[PDB]
Amino acid sequence: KIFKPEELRQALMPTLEALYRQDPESLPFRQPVDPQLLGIPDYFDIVKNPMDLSTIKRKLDTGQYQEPWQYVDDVWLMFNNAWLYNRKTSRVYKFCSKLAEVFEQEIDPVMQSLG
Ligand SMILES: CO[C@H]1CC[C@@H](n2c([C@@H]3CCCC(=O)N3c3cc(C(F)(F)F)cc(C(F)(F)F)c3)nc3cc(-c4c(C)noc4C)ccc32)CC1
Repeated sequence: KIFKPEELRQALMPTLEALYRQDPESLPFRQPVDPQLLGIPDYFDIVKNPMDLSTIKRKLDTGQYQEPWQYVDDVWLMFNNAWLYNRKTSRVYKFCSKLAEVFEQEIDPVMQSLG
């Protein structure tokens, strides 16, 4: 099954917008983690494939997903990086869990319609 870029934009970008709309939880995910700004030089020792909302949005805008599961996988890469690097008590970690709950609800009917 071949998916057109605008078909993927129209279907998937609302699920990404739902994540952006989460306040306070989306704020640290709207731009790439910057270990220099944050003073965490070990970040890229632990996270080998960084991901964030702005990168996912650019990939969707530029047709880099051929197939909707590739988009789902990048969203979960974002989540898994945050749960891997951050402490269980940290805001980023708890905010990530909220973003995953929101994403689960938004993506479910969308994937069904893309099938
Ligand atoms: C240019 O915009 C800015 C640049 C950077 C800022 N940034 C902060 C700042 C640093 C100062 C202390 C503080 O408290 N920060 C802070 C913490 C939060 C928290 F989410 F923890 F509540 C929210 C905010 C904000 F966005 F409201 F401003 C700032 N720490 C971050 C952690 C991550 C992260 C992830 C994901 N994975 O691993 C990590 C690590 C990513 C971004 C972060 C967010 C926005």
